[PDB]
Amino acid sequence: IQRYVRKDGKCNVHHGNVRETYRYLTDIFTTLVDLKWRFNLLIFVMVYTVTWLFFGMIWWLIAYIRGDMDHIEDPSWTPCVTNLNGFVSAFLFSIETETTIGYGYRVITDKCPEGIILLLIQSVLGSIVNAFMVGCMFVKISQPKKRAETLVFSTHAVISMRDGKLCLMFRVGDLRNSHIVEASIRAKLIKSKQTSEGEFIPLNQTDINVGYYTGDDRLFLVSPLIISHEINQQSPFWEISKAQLPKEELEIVVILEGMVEATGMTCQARSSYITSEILWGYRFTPVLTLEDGFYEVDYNSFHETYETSTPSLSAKELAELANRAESN
Amino acid sequence: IQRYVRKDGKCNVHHGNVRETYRYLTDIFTTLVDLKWRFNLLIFVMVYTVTWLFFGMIWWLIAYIRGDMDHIEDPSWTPCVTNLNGFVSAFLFSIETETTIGYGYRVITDKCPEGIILLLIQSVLGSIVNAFMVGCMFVKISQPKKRAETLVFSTHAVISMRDGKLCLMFRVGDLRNSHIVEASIRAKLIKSKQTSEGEFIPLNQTDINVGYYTGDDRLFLVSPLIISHEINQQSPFWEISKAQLPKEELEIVVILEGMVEATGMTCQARSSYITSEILWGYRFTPVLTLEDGFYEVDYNSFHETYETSTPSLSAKELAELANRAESN
Amino acid sequence: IQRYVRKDGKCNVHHGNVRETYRYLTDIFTTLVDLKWRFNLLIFVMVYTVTWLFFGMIWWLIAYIRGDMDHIEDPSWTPCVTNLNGFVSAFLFSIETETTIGYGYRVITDKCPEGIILLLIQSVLGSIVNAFMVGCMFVKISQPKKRAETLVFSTHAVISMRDGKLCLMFRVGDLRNSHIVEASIRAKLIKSKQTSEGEFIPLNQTDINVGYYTGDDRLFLVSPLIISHEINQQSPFWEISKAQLPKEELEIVVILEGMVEATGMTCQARSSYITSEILWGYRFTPVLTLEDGFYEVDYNSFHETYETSTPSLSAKELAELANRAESN
Amino acid sequence: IQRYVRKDGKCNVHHGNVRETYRYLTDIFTTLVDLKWRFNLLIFVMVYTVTWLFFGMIWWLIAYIRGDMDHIEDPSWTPCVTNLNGFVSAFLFSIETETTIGYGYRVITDKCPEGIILLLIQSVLGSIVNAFMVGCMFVKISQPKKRAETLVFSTHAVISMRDGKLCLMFRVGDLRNSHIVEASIRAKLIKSKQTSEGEFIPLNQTDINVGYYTGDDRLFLVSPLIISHEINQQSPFWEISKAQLPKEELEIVVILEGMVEATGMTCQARSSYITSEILWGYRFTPVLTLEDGFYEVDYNSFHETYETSTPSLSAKELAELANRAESN
Ligand SMILES: CC(C)CCC[C@@H](C)[C@H]1CC[C@H]2[C@@H]3CC=C4C[C@@H](OC(=O)CCC(=O)O)CC[C@]4(C)[C@H]3CC[C@]12C
Ligand SMILES: CC(C)CCC[C@@H](C)[C@H]1CC[C@H]2[C@@H]3CC=C4C[C@@H](OC(=O)CCC(=O)O)CC[C@]4(C)[C@H]3CC[C@]12C
Ligand SMILES: CC(C)CCC[C@@H](C)[C@H]1CC[C@H]2[C@@H]3CC=C4C[C@@H](OC(=O)CCC(=O)O)CC[C@]4(C)[C@H]3CC[C@]12C
Ligand SMILES: CC(C)CCC[C@@H](C)[C@H]1CC[C@H]2[C@@H]3CC=C4C[C@@H](OC(=O)CCC(=O)O)CC[C@]4(C)[C@H]3CC[C@]12C
Ligand SMILES: [K+]
Ligand SMILES: [K+]
Ligand SMILES: [K+]
Ligand SMILES: [K+]
Ligand SMILES: [K+]
Ligand SMILES: [K+]
Ligand SMILES: [K+]
Ligand SMILES: [K+]
Ligand SMILES: [K+]
Ligand SMILES: [K+]
Ligand SMILES: [K+]
Ligand code: NA
Ligand code: NA
Ligand code: NA
Ligand code: NA
Repeated sequence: IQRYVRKDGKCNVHHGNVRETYRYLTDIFTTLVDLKWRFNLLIFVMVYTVTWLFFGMIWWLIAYIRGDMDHIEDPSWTPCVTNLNGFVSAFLFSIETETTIGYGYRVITDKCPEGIILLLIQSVLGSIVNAFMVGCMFVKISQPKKRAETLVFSTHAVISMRDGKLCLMFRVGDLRNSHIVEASIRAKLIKSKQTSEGEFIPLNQTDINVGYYTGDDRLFLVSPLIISHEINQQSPFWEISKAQLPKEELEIVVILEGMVEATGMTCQARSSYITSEILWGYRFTPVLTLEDGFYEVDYNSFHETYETSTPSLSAKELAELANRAESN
Repeated sequence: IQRYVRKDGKCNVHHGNVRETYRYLTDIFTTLVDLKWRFNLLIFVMVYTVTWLFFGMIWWLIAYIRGDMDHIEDPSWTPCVTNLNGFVSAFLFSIETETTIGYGYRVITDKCPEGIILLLIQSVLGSIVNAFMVGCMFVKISQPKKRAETLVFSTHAVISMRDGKLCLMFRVGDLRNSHIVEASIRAKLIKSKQTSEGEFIPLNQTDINVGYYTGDDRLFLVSPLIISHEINQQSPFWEISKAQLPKEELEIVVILEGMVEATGMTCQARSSYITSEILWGYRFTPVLTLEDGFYEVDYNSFHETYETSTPSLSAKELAELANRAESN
Repeated sequence: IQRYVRKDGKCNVHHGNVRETYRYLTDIFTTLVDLKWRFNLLIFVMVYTVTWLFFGMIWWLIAYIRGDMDHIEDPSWTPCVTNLNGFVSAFLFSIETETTIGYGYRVITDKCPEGIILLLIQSVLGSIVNAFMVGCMFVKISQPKKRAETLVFSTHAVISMRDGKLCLMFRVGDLRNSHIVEASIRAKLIKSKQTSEGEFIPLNQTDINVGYYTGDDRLFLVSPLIISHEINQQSPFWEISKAQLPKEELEIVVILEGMVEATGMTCQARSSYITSEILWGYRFTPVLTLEDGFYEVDYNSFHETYETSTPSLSAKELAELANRAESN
Repeated sequence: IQRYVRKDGKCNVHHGNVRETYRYLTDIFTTLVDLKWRFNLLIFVMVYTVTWLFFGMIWWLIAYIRGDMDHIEDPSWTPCVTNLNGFVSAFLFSIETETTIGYGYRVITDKCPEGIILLLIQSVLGSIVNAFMVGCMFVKISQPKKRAETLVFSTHAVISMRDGKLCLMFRVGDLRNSHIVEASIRAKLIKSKQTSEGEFIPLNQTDINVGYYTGDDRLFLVSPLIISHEINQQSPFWEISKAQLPKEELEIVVILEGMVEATGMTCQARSSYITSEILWGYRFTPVLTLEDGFYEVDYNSFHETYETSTPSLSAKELAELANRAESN
């Protein structure tokens, strides 16, 4: 069914029917960084080609006007530029001058004013377009989101008993020897609902408690961790039976944010579970082993889960039964 | 009337009558980045032109003193620099040397000491001014605040009933396929007040509760969201009637902060509502539709709002009426 | 007296008698950025001068060995490099080759192997030292802390009554048209104390409540603000009389942190008050004026304060008197 | 014994048996930055050498085909490139063209089409590989984690009485004249445990209270500080006797995070204590001295600790004894 979030992070939403599009041209840098590579290269070449052509054109015009083309065959009458007759020669000179190569077969002289004022503008413009092009490139190459490709989440989550408390649990793990600095995790329930006055809301978001009160969510991630949300009176699962579970339609979205270690940027990873991944009455398998002063991880059992024994009642019923017993 | 915040973000304040102005010259980089473009280009050219002129001047002087100008017509007596007689020639040589072009029609020799010690200084100075100029440029081009141009807020907000609770609501939406990482929202009331001892305060700021206690304000922004503040005993709207609303003079300022996804910088967007946008007894229109495994947004109804039925009493009165009823 | 913090931010502490100094050479970049300018320039020149000399030396040796110096006067017998006889010539060639100038009066040939393998190493080394030198420079030029030079604090703070509550107040203001993103403020009391078992502590730090509970400290800074800490049962001023104030010895340190708007870095400003700035029974003067759709700030009255009437008793006494009255 | 964290920060964990390895090739930048230097230099040279060879090859082919090698000895018949006959000549020309040197002994002409379209591609490719190589280098040189080398922690921590409260204390200090902006500290207990249903957990993490509730953990670090966790009913040390301490097996991990001052990146330092560093009944030695308007630190007594008198009972027993006494 429609998930609203794919199992890897991509979201299923189509922004359509926008009127004010000039906004895209106001922050041209972000639109430039968001495009694919096939287009970035195209724009790069086009800009560099247009800038070179325009300045070659200006050079050719400044030459023709001066009248150098009418005295190409003459020892005296020093011209503006040396060995510059054809249209191609000017293009070559412009390329050789802007990229800072300067072979030296065709050189500028000191008896042609306004050549200096053209060279100045060309040199400045070339230095301005270089940083803008190279900065865009670097920015696009070194973005942080790619790190989220190596932050493994877990399979279908589980619901089980723990110290007389019903809990919902899932697993998260890393995949490198570096560190995620200042990591943190949160989780939201998405499920349509209707108010008591008539209003209908397509999709409602509600936070789930994972340790935001006791500061227990700022996790220290080295080995695979198991996150667990306890079911209490404030949780949206306060009244859910083992048989009533498949009859509902909801979704759980989990988000993990942190900072890369090499650079200092922020990265984010997402995941979701719909209804067919909430397995009732199971446990995860241990993955840590101790060998000669080291701890070995398996990663072959990262998703493996086994079965156990668990009551089949809503936590509200569990409380009543307990309370009554205590009283009597 | 005076809003103290324009409907798009600009603030109406004039900082005047400052004495210690040298502070502006202590952090010259920020003042350089804050200026417009028309001036940045001017400064760029002026600096580059002055640096080139000064070094050309030094070259011309070092030459004249040596006495090369007195033996321009002589095969022997190797000079300091080749083909360097006029003042223009030195300027050309300085340009060609600092920007790293080096045509080769005029070259340095190896029988003129102190030429090396001048070339060293020139090369270092040129490399120091290049990074400072290019870094300023890049910094100014790639700033994050421009992203705030594509973060749409909503029109006049609404006040309506919800599950027997009076609530104040407004709407926020995105405009791209990227993500705002670690987003968050807050809101402040601005309204003049007089203490109980005589002191008068021009403008007072007071926070409004939007979910700071339960961690419900760290929103996950994909589709247009509706933010809602519940009116309870702690809210500054505890005693406000439908007829008494237009008789007051206040303002609500809303702020949203986050991190761009491409880079790792922070961006902020603001908005305000004065008194003529607090519409009593209305609702927003749904904007989500489901089509063939995708969710389509409209954005043509983003501002559209319709009317409904709602009591006309202050929440304090609503409580009393309820309490009394329950009792009896 | 010894303040432990100067009125502008500098701290009076001397780190002495360190044994393991090699730590400074482990993070050589921070030590490089922390030095003054006079030394940075020196290191820059020395590195560039040593790198050029070493490679010129290698070139001169590779030439002498080949035996080119023994056939300087010969048309045939193509040498390794052209016009390279003296020691100075090699230095010039190395400079011209590493900085990417390439005049062309002395050129490499294609009949001298190992010249390519030297040019490769030279080109790579030069490109590696260039980014390291230019990056250090840029980093040092564009640091954020300089912004703290334009974040004005206030003069001696005040203590006064407000709605039957004793409060301690001071003032903070900006000095630009930009914005401080995600600003926040905190304050600590520093005062020596002796436990009840014998231990003596030189200087003790204790936080002061300024709005950390209700999220009221995340301020929105446009015009000069007045920060106010209410004196309640949990404040270290619970028992302090008007006459007993000058008899104590304490200090208050205030800290404000935020993010610059142009870049995305973090900046911090500090200030302190000792005992002679806590003025009892005063108020600040308004600074805002309204003129033709704008709000004008004065900044000539930013420090001006006037006098008023206030009881002279500790807040504990104020409570007792009130309680007793209410009872009777 | 196995510590799970070394006394300096390195962690003892071996990630093994991974199946999907292509993930490493999806975020090639992080893998490039994570390697050692010995390999980075190797990759740098290999890339630069391959790029130069390929383009030299293309040049040699474009020349041979044109038929220039068959008319090397002819005054007329202008060729494509000048003085380009052997395979080495093309390599030299490619090097001289891509690195922007341009000696000028061998030059391009204006009667050989497709030379421009080759030069364009070469120039663009060279500018794209330059920023990618130099950016990687700079990124690797200027990383923040190195600062953690100069953030001294303390030796074995202590447990002692303070105002009738049992507390656990340790020490932290800096080592420079700069500042750590927005510092903060946290601490976790690691110790295996078995639930009440059969499940066994290898290593369990549980937060320890250090001031997260009153905002007292956001420390202002100038001189050596002493962090102290009070033992109350909610602490995992609620039932631990002086004799029962060595009989347990646990570990305490301490983490400190902040922002460097020069740049704006985030740094993190870690440390651990196992069981043999929890010394019962001791105190630290003062390290501050006052001299002529300055505060001198010693750093020779940073680890020195002395002995004192303290009861030997669990805090639970201390409470009972007190309660009983009060009652009677
Ligand atoms: C060799 C590099 C350093 C410089 C020159 C490379 C470009 C001239 C080439 C490389 C791949 C080519 C692209 C391959 C992909 C396409 C898609 C192709 O067909 C489509 O656009 C279908 C719709 C779509 O692809 O989105 C149109 C040409 C184009 C843009 C090509 C544009 C020219 C590109 C970018
Ligand atoms: C072509 C580029 C790469 C290099 C050279 C461009 C500059 C020489 C030109 C471009 C626009 C010109 C500016 C256009 C705007 C103005 C405003 C004009 O009148 C005013 O200043 C009125 C008050 C105001 O504009 O704020 C004075 C000249 C000036 C600064 C001009 C300065 C010279 C500028 C920056
Ligand atoms: C012109 C620039 C682009 C390149 C060459 C500049 C340097 C050669 C000059 C500029 C100022 C000179 C410095 C001026 C200050 C001093 C302090 C002077 O006396 C002291 O050191 C006293 C103690 C102290 O200054 O801390 C010693 C020389 C030195 C380092 C000089 C070193 C050489 C410096 C950096
Ligand atoms: C002089 C610089 C600017 C350019 C050329 C330097 C490289 C050619 C040299 C410098 C040190 C050499 C390395 C020294 C270390 C080694 C380890 C050596 O033996 C091993 O690999 C054992 C296992 C291990 O080292 O991890 C293999 C060669 C290699 C990679 C060498 C590769 C070539 C290196 C990087
Ligand atoms: K950052
Ligand atoms: K950053
Ligand atoms: K050249
Ligand atoms: K060059
Ligand atoms: K040349
Ligand atoms: K030449
Ligand atoms: K941050
Ligand atoms: K060049
Ligand atoms: K950069
Ligand atoms: K933060
Ligand atoms: K909190
Ligand atoms: Na890891
Ligand atoms: Na979006
Ligand atoms: Na401001
Ligand atoms: Na310090």
